[PDB]
Amino acid sequence: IHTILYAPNGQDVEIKDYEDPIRDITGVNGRLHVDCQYSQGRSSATVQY
Amino acid sequence: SDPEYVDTLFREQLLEVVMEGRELRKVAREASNVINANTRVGDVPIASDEEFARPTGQGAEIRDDGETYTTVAWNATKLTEGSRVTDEMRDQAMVDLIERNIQRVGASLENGINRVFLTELVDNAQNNHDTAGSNQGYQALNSAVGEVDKDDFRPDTYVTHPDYRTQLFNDTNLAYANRAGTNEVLRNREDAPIVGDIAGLDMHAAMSSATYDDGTDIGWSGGSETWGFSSDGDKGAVVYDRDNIHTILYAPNGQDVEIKDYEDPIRDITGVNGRLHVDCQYSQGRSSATVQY
Amino acid sequence: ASSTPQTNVDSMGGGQDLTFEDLRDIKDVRDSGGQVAQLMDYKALLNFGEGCEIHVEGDDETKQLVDGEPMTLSEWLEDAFPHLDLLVLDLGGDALWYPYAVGEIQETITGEFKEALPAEPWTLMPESDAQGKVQAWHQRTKTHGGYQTQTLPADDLWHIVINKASARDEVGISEVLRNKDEIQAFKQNEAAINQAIELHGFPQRHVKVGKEDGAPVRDNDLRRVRTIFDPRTTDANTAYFTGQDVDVETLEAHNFDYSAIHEMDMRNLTTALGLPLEAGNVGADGLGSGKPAELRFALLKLAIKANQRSFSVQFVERVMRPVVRDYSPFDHEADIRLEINDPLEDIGEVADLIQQVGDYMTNEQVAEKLDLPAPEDDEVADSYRSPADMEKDEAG
Amino acid sequence: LEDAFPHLDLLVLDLGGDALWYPYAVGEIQETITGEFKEALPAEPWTLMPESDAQGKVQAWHQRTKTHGGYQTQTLPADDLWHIVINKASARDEVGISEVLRNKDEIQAFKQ
Amino acid sequence: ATETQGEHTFPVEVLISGEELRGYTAGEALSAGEPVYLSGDYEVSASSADGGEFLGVNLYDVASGEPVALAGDDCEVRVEVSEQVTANDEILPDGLGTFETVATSAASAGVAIVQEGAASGEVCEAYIFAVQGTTA
Amino acid sequence: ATETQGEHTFPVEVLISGEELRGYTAGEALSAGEPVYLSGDYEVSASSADGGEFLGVNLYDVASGEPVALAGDDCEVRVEVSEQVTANDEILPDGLGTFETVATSAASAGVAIVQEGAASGEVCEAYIFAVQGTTA
Amino acid sequence: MQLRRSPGMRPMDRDWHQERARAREQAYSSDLTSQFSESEIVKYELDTAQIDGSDNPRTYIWNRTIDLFGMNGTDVRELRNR
Ligand SMILES: [K+]
Ligand SMILES: [K+]
Ligand SMILES: [Mg+2]
Ligand SMILES: [Mg+2]
Ligand SMILES: [Mg+2]
Ligand SMILES: [Mg+2]
Ligand SMILES: [Mg+2]
Ligand SMILES: [Mg+2]
Ligand SMILES: [Mg+2]
Ligand SMILES: [Mg+2]
Repeated sequence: IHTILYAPNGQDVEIKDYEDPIRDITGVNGRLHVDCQYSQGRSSATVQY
Repeated sequence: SDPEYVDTLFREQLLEVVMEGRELRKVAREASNVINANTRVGDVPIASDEEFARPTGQGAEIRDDGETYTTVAWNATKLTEGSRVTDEMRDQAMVDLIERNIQRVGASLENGINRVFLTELVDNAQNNHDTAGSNQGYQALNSAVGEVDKDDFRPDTYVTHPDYRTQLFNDTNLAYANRAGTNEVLRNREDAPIVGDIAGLDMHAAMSSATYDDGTDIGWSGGSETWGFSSDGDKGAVVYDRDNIHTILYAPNGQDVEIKDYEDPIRDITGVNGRLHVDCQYSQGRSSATVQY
Repeated sequence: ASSTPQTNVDSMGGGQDLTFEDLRDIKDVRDSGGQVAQLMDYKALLNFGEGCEIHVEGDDETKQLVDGEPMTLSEWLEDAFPHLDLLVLDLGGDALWYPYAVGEIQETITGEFKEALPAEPWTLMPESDAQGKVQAWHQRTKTHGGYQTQTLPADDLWHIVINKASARDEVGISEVLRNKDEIQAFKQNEAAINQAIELHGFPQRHVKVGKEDGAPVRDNDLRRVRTIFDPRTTDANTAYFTGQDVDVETLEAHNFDYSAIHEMDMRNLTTALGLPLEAGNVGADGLGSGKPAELRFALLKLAIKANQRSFSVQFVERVMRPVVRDYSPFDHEADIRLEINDPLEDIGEVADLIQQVGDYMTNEQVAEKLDLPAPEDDEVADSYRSPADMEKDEAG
Repeated sequence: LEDAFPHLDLLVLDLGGDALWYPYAVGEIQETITGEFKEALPAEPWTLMPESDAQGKVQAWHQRTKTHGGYQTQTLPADDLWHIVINKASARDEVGISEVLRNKDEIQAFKQ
Repeated sequence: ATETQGEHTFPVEVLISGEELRGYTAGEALSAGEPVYLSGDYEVSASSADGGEFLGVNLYDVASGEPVALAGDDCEVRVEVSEQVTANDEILPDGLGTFETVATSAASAGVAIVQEGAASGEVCEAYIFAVQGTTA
Repeated sequence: ATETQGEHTFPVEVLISGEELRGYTAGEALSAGEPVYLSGDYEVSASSADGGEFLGVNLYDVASGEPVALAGDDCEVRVEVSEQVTANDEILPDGLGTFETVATSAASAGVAIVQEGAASGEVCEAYIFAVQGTTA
Repeated sequence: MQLRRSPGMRPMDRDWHQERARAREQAYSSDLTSQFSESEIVKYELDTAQIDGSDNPRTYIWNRTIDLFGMNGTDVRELRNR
């Protein structure tokens, strides 16, 4: 089971802290692109109630 | 940078100066008690007035009349001034536009402090001396000191309009060296040491005319009085205790005015912005008297 | 005669003067790297990178018990400033970049001398009196994106000016600001060459489709032709087959002499900054040898001497003497001198000189020229025959 | 003399350099508070110009300088100033020539 | 307006997105999330009902005469509604500190579009797209 | 639009706040502060007297065929009004290079709202909130 | 915000000075419409430059058809009695 992470620059979560000098505000933003896929879904079993 | 025109030697060059505009008088930091606040809102605690001890019978219970307290709140308002220019202007300007806009923004914040200070000082003084024309010179200053002394406070400072200064320096008490004990007012006018040492006051703070908030300026809602000394009912000087009027300055970074130059991340604009927060509050408004025309 | 200046000086900024914005321009030129920064870095290394030596005249006459132990003033100063080579290089570099180097004296908690500690020169600028002496220092610093600001008295700071406008000038000149236009002209032409190489330095394929005066070809048609001749999926030995109405034209690489423009730019900048052309990795035919070489290396060495003496005098007079006065048992009026070493002295040329005329030099003078400790025995130090000759003579 | 003029190598380069740029180098003599010799003090040569009599000798110096309040102006006697001229017009010239003003056209042609 | 988590009540962030935040003087005491309109020269007061009175929403609580920050057009905002609202409803000031739908009001055009629906008295999420002033 | 200080006349800075500025071609000569509208492909001309002709205000004086910087909606501007105006009034291009109120015009919807009142022939401050074109 | 073309900024533009200097030096009369583009008249505010041909050197330089005496190219404002 593969958690596929993508970042256009760097390698992981982008967290940006910036200040807007027009409004006197610090913004803190973050992003990541993520997908998750089995390579072999046969390699797992759910337990069902 | 890429200047479109080169500068040749021996000053055969273009005439490369800017003449200044009108500059307003800045005094509030010297003419009041300055509080550098830790918070943008806050309180100054005020103790109640002195009383008289109570006549009482022998062996009777002594009544309580303990000290009691209130506060004056400060609630500082962000004064701001900003400017934005395209990068083509910065490159092609006759002089440094960033330097000029920095100086303009700094001056606009100082003028802001002085407006807040003068408007509080004039509007909330609890005493008044009405000259009704007549003896408007030294006698008005002495009388205004009398009005504050009659409330059991002692003033030490006065703030003055240009029209009031003009009347005062025509006063025979000050204009004649015989009567003043010095010719300093006749020679050096407002720069005379006696002008800052008169009627028991030990500081003179000379204001501009435009400083008081008429409410004609954009973003400002006016004070209750007319600042001036030209016409019936104008208030043209305030005589007061400097330790009893507080200018509260708050800034989230450092102690004072914050100027930020910045470039727009998208559009080839550069700007400069200034912030400061200020409030002004009498601790004791009874310590102050206006002089009225 | 007078005991105060009766001649006035230009003073107190009544535009066309220094600002903290210009100080941060200098900071930006220094920290943005590349060729301009490396040239001014070489200028610092030539002037100050060869290290220093502290001299006192009559040093033996100073010999005193300092703290239960004997020292001379030279020995005390070498302990007061252990790493003076690094300080000289830092301050000397700063005083070339900026109008001044500037800093504090500091003390241990016990109050003994700690160090002379420089302050960041882009943060500070002076206020003078009318007679042009510095009375206060105004400091502004970025904290949390704004200029937190203070003022200091000129009492306990010190400052050094290599590039004076006049011998009375306590404010000085930045060689960066002096040559601001030459620096900008260099960076402009450098950017121009880099862009011109990308556009014009390489051939580019131009496929032209359709017959002249024939049927027109639309964008969606050119898309399919693009996939055939795509440079990104082409390989070195790809071959093409076409009808007559497809032309594989070429935008040639278009010749221009970027090497000559680089050489010209480097000549302009190096000469403006007072360096020889050779410091910019550029050579010239008529200049590499003979009297044409000897002149330019003479000029460079003279420029270094002038900067070194200007620095040495101020550092002794405005750092070392105050430190001797305030933290030392010695007389601060002593004949202290700070030598700064010659960066281009050939020891093999000095050896040739000693071999030729050593018969006229005391052994101490030889040891001084040859950069050695002077001999231990005063008579051998003072004498003119070599100590190896005195040893063989004494053995004989 | 070596103790009176300890930094003469610097003073010579400053004055000599000034006397190549400007028509003259010029300066004061100064005394310690006690009245012993302090230094020969160079003045800013672009601020000073000489007034001379009919025999060609300098009698006074006229100075003007920038201040916060604009230009300040004053006149000083030739008694307590001294001056040096490298570029004389004639052996009797005591005002001299600026090599820079003399070559103004050549300098402007180079710049152009 | 308020969010609950366990026993706790938290204030909601009125602003979801946008940079169109502007400064005015308050003409009266105002509460975060109230719609406001120009009562005077750079002075704003709480909007009355049925249109013609909207410049933006008040971003934080203020007393009369204090400077106030306001979110205008191009801002996504969390605002209280006086009736049930659904996505794609146009809404405008209710005259009661709330918003209501254009459909319920006497007006024919809104100032914000509801992006997430909400019940009466709840907080909806909406995007501000128009001001309204005195047209006569 | 101009301000007097002693002997001097100063031009007013047209744009108070905003980032919504764009480049067009002048379809005719225009003066700083004039309202303009689309008159050809990326070409702007001075707005006529009622609705349906407004994209923004011209920021600097131009001859015909020159590139024009324009301030659009989401901008606050200093603009001359041809009649007396008050805060909250919606205003509209006047056809004379000035603005006037929606109330005075033949139209019923404005393009900017007055934040700071002014007399006839005088500079108000206003926020541009809308554009108008050919609806038929 | 201010742009280099915006009316309050023109006096700070080096190019506005330099082009007004050119316009004064190249004109022969105050009739701008004949001598300059509408773009130049607007961009450089040429209505307000004191353009009249009095600063153009060709107003004063002699340019006769036949030149026996080397009179051509002499400028009257450089003579002894000027
Ligand atoms: K209703
Ligand atoms: K009409
Ligand atoms: Mg409180
Ligand atoms: Mg009892
Ligand atoms: Mg009581
Ligand atoms: Mg009373
Ligand atoms: Mg005087
Ligand atoms: Mg066909
Ligand atoms: Mg957005
Ligand atoms: Mg905005």
